[PDB]
Amino acid sequence: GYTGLTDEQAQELHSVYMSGLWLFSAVAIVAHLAVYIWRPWF
Amino acid sequence: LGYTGLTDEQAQELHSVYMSGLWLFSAVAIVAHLAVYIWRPWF
Amino acid sequence: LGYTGLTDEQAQELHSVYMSGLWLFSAVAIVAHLAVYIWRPWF
Amino acid sequence: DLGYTGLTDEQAQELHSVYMSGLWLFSAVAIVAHLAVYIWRPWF
Amino acid sequence: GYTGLTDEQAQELHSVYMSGLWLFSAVAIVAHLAVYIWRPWF
Amino acid sequence: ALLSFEQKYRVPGGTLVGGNLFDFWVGPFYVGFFGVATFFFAALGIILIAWSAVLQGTWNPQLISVYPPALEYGLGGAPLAKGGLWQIITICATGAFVSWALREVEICRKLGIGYHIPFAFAFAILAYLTLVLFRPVMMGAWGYAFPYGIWTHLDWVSNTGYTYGNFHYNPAHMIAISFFFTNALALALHGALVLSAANPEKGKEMRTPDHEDTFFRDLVGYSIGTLGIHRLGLLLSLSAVFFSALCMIITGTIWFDQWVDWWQWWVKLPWWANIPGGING
Amino acid sequence: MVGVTAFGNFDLASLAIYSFWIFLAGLIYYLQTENMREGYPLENEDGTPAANQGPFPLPKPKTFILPHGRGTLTVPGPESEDRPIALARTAVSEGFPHAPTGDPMKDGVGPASWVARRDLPELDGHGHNKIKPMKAAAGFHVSAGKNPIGLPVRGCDLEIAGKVVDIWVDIPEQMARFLEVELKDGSTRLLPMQMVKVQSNRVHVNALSSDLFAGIPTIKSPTEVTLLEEDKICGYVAGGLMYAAPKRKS
Amino acid sequence: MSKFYKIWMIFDPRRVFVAQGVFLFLLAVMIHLILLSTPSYNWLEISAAKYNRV
Amino acid sequence: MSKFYKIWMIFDPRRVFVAQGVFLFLLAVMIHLILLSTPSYNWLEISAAKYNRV
Amino acid sequence: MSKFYKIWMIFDPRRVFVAQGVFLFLLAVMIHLILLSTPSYNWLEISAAKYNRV
Amino acid sequence: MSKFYKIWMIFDPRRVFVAQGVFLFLLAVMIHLILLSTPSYNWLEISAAKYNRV
Amino acid sequence: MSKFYKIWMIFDPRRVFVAQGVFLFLLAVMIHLILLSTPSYNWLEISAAKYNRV
Amino acid sequence: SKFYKIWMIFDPRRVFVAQGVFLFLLAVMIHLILLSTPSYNWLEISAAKYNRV
Amino acid sequence: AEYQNIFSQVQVRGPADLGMTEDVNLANRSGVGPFSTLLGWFGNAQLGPIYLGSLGVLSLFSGLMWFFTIGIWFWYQAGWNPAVFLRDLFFFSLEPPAPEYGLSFAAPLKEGGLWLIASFFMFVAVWSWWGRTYLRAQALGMGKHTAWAFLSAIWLWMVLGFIRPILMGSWSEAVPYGIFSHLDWTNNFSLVHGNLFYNPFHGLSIAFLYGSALLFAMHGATILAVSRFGGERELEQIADRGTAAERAALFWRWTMGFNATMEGIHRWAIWMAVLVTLTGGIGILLSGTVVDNWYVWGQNHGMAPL
Ligand code: BCL
Ligand code: BCL
Ligand SMILES: CC[C@H]1c2cc3[nH]c4c(c3C)C(=O)[C@H](C(=O)OC)c4c3nc(cc4[nH]c(cc(n2)[C@@H]1C)c(C(C)=O)c4C)[C@@H](C)[C@@H]3CCC(=O)OC/C=C(\C)CCC[C@H](C)CCC[C@H](C)CCCC(C)C
Ligand SMILES: CC[C@H]1c2cc3[nH]c4c(c3C)C(=O)[C@H](C(=O)OC)c4c3nc(cc4[nH]c(cc(n2)[C@@H]1C)c(C(C)=O)c4C)[C@@H](C)[C@@H]3CCC(=O)OC/C=C(\C)CCC[C@H](C)CCC[C@H](C)CCCC(C)C
Ligand SMILES: CC(C)=CCC/C(C)=C/C=C/C(C)=C/C=C/C(C)=C/C=C/C=C(C)/C=C/C=C(\C)CC/C=C(\C)CCC=C(C)C
Ligand SMILES: CC(C)=CCC/C(C)=C/C=C/C(C)=C/C=C/C(C)=C/C=C\C=C(C)\C=C\C=C(/C)CC/C=C(\C)CCC=C(C)C
Ligand SMILES: CCCCCCCCCCCCO[C@@H]1O[C@H](CO)[C@@H](O[C@H]2O[C@H](CO)[C@@H](O)[C@H](O)[C@H]2O)[C@H](O)[C@H]1O
Ligand SMILES: [Fe+3]
Repeated sequence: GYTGLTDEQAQELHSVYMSGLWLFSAVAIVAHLAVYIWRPWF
Repeated sequence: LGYTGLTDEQAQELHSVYMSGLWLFSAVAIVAHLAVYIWRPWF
Repeated sequence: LGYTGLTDEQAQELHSVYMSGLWLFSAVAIVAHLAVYIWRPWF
Repeated sequence: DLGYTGLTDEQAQELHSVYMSGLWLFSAVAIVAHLAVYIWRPWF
Repeated sequence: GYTGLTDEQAQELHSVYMSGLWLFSAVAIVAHLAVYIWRPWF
Repeated sequence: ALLSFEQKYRVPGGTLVGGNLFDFWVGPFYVGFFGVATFFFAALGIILIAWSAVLQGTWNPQLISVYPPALEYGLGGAPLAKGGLWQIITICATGAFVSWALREVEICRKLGIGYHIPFAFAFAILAYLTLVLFRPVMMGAWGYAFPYGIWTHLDWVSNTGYTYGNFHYNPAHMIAISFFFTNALALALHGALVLSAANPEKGKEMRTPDHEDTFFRDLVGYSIGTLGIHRLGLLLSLSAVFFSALCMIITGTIWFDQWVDWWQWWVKLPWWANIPGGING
Repeated sequence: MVGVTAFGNFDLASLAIYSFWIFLAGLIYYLQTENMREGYPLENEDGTPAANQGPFPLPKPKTFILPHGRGTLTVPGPESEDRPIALARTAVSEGFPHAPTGDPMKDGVGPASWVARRDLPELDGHGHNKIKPMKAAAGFHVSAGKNPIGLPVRGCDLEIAGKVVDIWVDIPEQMARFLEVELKDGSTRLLPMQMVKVQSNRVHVNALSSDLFAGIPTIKSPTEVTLLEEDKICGYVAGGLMYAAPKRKS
Repeated sequence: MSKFYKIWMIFDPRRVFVAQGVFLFLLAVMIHLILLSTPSYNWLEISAAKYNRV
Repeated sequence: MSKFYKIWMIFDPRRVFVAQGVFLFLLAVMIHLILLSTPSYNWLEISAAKYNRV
Repeated sequence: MSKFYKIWMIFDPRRVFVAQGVFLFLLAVMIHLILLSTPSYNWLEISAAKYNRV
Repeated sequence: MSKFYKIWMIFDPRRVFVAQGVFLFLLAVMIHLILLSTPSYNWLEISAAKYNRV
Repeated sequence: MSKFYKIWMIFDPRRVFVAQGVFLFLLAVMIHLILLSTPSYNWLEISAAKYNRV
Repeated sequence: SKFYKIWMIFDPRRVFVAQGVFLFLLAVMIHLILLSTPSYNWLEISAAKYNRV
Repeated sequence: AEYQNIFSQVQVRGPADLGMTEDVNLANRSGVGPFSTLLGWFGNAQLGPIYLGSLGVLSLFSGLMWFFTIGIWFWYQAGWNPAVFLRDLFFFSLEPPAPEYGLSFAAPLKEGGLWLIASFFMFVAVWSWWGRTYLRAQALGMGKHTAWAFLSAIWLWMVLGFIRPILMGSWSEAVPYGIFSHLDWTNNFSLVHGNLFYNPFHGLSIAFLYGSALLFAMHGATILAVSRFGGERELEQIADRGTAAERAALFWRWTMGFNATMEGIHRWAIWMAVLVTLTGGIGILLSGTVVDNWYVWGQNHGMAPL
């Protein structure tokens, strides 16, 4: 494509980016659960 | 992906040392937060 | 890697001297902080 | 290379010796001045 | 005729875009149902 | 005268009015139809200012003031001792300025160059006419214009500004001040850069435009260029004068209150109008 | 220090203002003398030195060293305007115009004047030619605006005089300096960008009529323009604004 | 209906994606702020009144 | 569905990552500051009231 | 997670470390100053009131 | 840990030392000024009140 | 350490010496100015009060 | 018919961009005007109906 | 119509110019940024490369900390509310200590200490940038006209923030860090000292600001008017005078009886610009220290009726 990346390069890059995204979201989910138990907003 | 002329093994080495520094920083921060929380909890 | 053109031995020697400087600075700072805490504790 | 500035190890060591002589002179005068001021009017 | 994309490339790109749009719409629909059960606006 | 290269440039033509009737030079000056008009208007204005000084009773140049008619006269004529001399001097000044611009147009045509200089002078003439003609006519009285005195026109500036509280809060005034300040900064930088390229460290060769571009790229990361700096200067000066004329033409005609109160529209926007805290909460 | 006066009402503010008046007199003297490094001493209409030289003396000479082995310039110095000027005075009295004794565009007098500059190309900071044809310039391309290459060129007589074949770009400043225009006879001329108006379907040159395009001075090398050639071309084109007036709006 | 993919033959993917992301974010922020402004849908004040936190 | 990995074929990873980091940090800072300015969710003031620290 | 290292094949380590250091320092200073402006967490005023200093 | 020295592989020593000195100097001055601002730690005022000076 | 002398093999002596001169001059002026601005350490006012000169 | 000749004068990219901007602005305007009138302010109608305020 | 040479008709792009080397440390020069067509319609399109050295690092960190201190004070003043921050952004202010603290450093953080911290940051940033302007010209072999022209503005800045507050004996005399608040400070400065119109050096500063606008409109118009003869290449016209310089000189000689050179016009420019702040610093330094009422002073000096 425009970036010139190969297909396997896109596979690996998206795999790593998604792993980071899932780690960030898991931490965010735990934080939101802790806040909601501490002081719910609903 | 060769964006910076950096080999795979060099990336592994640099990440290893960077994460060593990151975990030292995080351990110091955890101890500091524990001391502050024992001194004056914020919850 | 390498960008500034330093060998392994050169980097090790420079790091040793920098670490010596950092330890002297930190030792003086620790002595100063202990003296101030004895004079007027901030906790 | 052995450095960026273009000084031989011996040139750098001689210059550092003279620099530390000057630094110790300045620091001795400052120490005497601080001792005199503290005796005259302490700040602790 | 400006991007130079072929028929197969355009179809693949639109298929991925549609998958993303349906995922976004499904998440939004679930969120809207949750809000409506919480506080209906009708 | 004549400069060493002047002789080949002194040719007939380029005159809007008069043909060869006034196509000559007095010393270095070029005279034309508008040169003769400029001389007459300037001489009459200066002589009438001296006569106004005689009537006023002072010969101190810093105390001489020619005052416009009172507000009671409206837009009509006033006795020469009260405001008529001011009106005649204002007509003479307008004639002198417009004839100066047209003489510059004639000189531009004779020299085969652009008309950027008369066009840029027309902006200053328009600001002057805003202060003496357009704003007083809109407001309904010649007495809203400023007097012709070295320190009394500053009194007019102060009084007009404080009619509306602190005049700093006029927004077009803010824009014009920003343009004036940026223009002075750019003039300093441009003069300094050209002089530093042409006058290097002693014993060194003249520097090129490449060095100028390199120096401001090293300093701020951008260089506007040799053409860009002169375009920027023209636009900065003309924008400053344009926004000055605008801030004065809106003042007392569509805005009659303290300019500080104008900014409450942003504070009182409905979404943050009533949030407690800060300065206005 | 408020109200403290040495004499009369003379305080530090009065001292400062009078000191500044002295300084400003000196500074204005310096500034006026710095600007007498070209065109002085003044001379009569026959070239002899003038009786009146003004109130400011000539400044002590200064020297520029030129960047690329181009020599050394001393100002103020002897003047160089020795080319013949085809002008005859229209009056015995001083201060009256000198009329052309031929074709002013060809003779380079009046608004069509040019100065005998160096017959060498202007160089950038690296010693290469400052102005180069775009096709000769490596990597240069049109990045915005209408591309004038290929457009027909129309004179002030509303007639086509040629077509644009190239753009002569200024390599350091990265700006277009000249348009190369091919004429009917297959030769080309350079026209400054400041004197042309690029439109949607044509390039309009208001200074010159269609018959005055062949009279534009030609450059020696097809890929190189000198300061002298640039000066001649620009002078011709700008003198067209006044000496091609009878051929307008046709 | 079965030919919308040809939009991508006329519109560059980068510009389309950037524009759509910016538009989506701005629309979401506007709707969230509108809900926050109305006292009947401001969830923070709703919970504060529900649990007597002030 | 599982073909999102082509997004990096169109968009430069460098610009995408930098923009995403900036956006995420700014959004988090804005949410934190909104909560801090809210009297019912200012955790420092809540703890101060809970532990009688003023 | 065991593959994050190749981020160094995308981003310049020098740029990343400079920006990260600046960001971390500014965040730490912001947090410390917010704590100082908080009456219940200004350790200097807490110790002044505790030891009857000012 | 026992591999840090390779900062000097990728970072020019002069730049690092200059930036570190700038940072240390600015931080030290800021901390001293904050201490002078607090009445309970302004050592000059403390000694003035301790020794009954002006 | 006994090997600080190689700091001169990295940094230009002229620049280091000029930086130290400027830094020391400004630090000394700053400290003297703070002392003068402190009424309890203004030595001219202290001598005026001690010797009854005003 | 024969309206397809409109794709002989204007660039389709510009046509689509302009039409999208037009439609979004029109929809935003109409929704905001509906929110302006209390008669068709569904948030306020819901608040009144359920006694939320 | 007629091309007035204000906006380019055609933009041409080539390889980015990396600048001259001379005696510049090329390791401290960054890479070239992108090309801006929007900027290229008016001047050069190329952005960068920039030079970042020791003084550059010091100046950037100091100025960043100055901005950060002011901004975090503003955020505290808003109660950490972003909406309040946007509503009252022009109404926030970091004020100097109160006058009862004099020149001492004992003012609290919310009552003058934070202003002192920010002022130290600004001091370091501005003087570092001055040293940078000097050294960047030194590296290229250029004269130091930019450094000494910047010193003229630094003079007024020092008088406003440092010198006059010290001579007046309090930090409260200094300028607050805010948009509307420094305008309020300016107005109150004029009101407290009588009328600043009747300060002769305020009048000189105004004369030189007006003359800067005058002169640089004249110069820009003149260079655009002779740009058809390559008049914007002013260095080459200094080295080798062409018909552009001659026509530019003759226009002004025929108009107002005297002219300049292609070099000396920039001497006029630099002096007219620097004299603004040169006279302004003296005018501010004489306010309160020498003259407390400028209208009465003008009355006693023949400037106002008695
Ligand atoms: C612009 C909006 C304001 C205004 C507010 C200010 C303020 C505020 C100040 C001045 C100041 C000046 N103003 Mg004023 N001024 C206004 C309109 C004018 C008009 C006009 C025809 O519009 C002129 C002639 C002037 C002229 C003057 C000078 C006395 C002085 C220097 C300005 C300068 O050098 O500019 C740049 C131009 C040059 C450098 C070229 C040279 C200008 C020469 C010196 C003009 C001299 C004029 C002469 C005394 C009278 C002309 C006719 C005589 C019979 C020959 N003012 C109006 C109403 N002006 C200042 C001052 O010190 O006054 C005491 C000052 O502080
Ligand atoms: C009621 C309002 C008052 C008044 C009170 C003041 C006060 C108070 C002052 C002036 C001064 C000035 N006034 Mg006054 N002034 C009045 C009315 C006027 C009128 C008018 C027509 O009414 C005019 C045109 C002026 C015009 C001027 C200027 C001539 C002069 C400002 C020079 C300058 O450029 O400073 C701008 C330049 C600086 C302040 C220096 C900047 C240099 C520093 C180093 C910049 C650093 C930048 C920083 C690091 C930020 C970096 C950001 C990033 C780079 C983005 N005054 C009246 C009567 N005026 C000033 C002066 O000096 O005159 C004596 C001044 O102090
Ligand atoms: C528009 C952008 C700026 C600008 C531009 C500009 N000014 C220009 C030009 C340009 C491009 C010229 O070409 C023209 C010129 O030739 O300059 C040397 C000029 C000029 N701008 C001048 C002055 C000037 N410009 C000013 C401002 C500005 N000029 C703007 C900021 C000011 C201010 C702010 O006060 C002044 C004083 C002159 C030096 C010159 C025009 C000379 C002229 O008009 O000559 C013919 C007229 C006379 C010889 C004098 C006539 C006198 C009257 C008959 C009586 C007095 C009337 C006057 C109103 C009294 C004032 C009393 C008190 C207010 C002091
Ligand atoms: C002769 C008097 C006039 C004058 C002259 C003048 N000014 C000058 C000069 C000169 C000759 C310079 O050489 C100098 C300069 O550099 O000009 C370009 C300057 C200058 N005059 C300036 C401003 C200025 N001049 C003014 C006025 C004037 N200057 C007078 C009219 C004014 C006014 C009217 O208020 C201002 C505001 C600057 C543009 C510049 C000096 C800049 C300077 O010292 O900067 C220091 C930096 C700071 C204190 C703030 C930094 C803020 C940043 C947010 C820092 C952090 C950045 C961040 C790390 C970036 C990260 C990026 C990555 C994440 C991608
Ligand atoms: C080349 C190879 C092989 C490998 C390279 C190595 C690589 C790539 C390493 C990188 C690994 C890492 C750390 C990746 C990290 C990824 C992360 C954190 C992703 C996070 C994504 C988060 C997302 C979308 C969040 C979106 C949220 C949105 C819209 C919210 C919108 C909110 C609104 C509208 C506010 C509404 C409320 C109010 C206004 C009050
Ligand atoms: C969103 C985020 C995160 C951030 C937002 C950041 C924001 C909003 C920033 C707003 C910044 C604003 C408004 C700034 C406005 C500034 C203005 C008008 C300034 C005007 C004039 C200032 C002047 C003369 C200052 C002069 C100071 C000088 C000579 C020197 C002072 C030196 C001193 C006093 C040193 C004292 C200390 C020691 C001796 C140790
Ligand atoms: C760079 C050079 C540095 C040194 C500069 C030295 C400059 C010295 C200049 C001295 C000029 C003195 O100028 C003269 O001062 C006296 C001081 O009262 C002024 O004052 C005089 O007249 C006024 C007006 O009638 C009276 O109110 C006043 O009582 C009387 O003393 C004069 O009006 C002025 O003409
Ligand atoms: Fe110039």
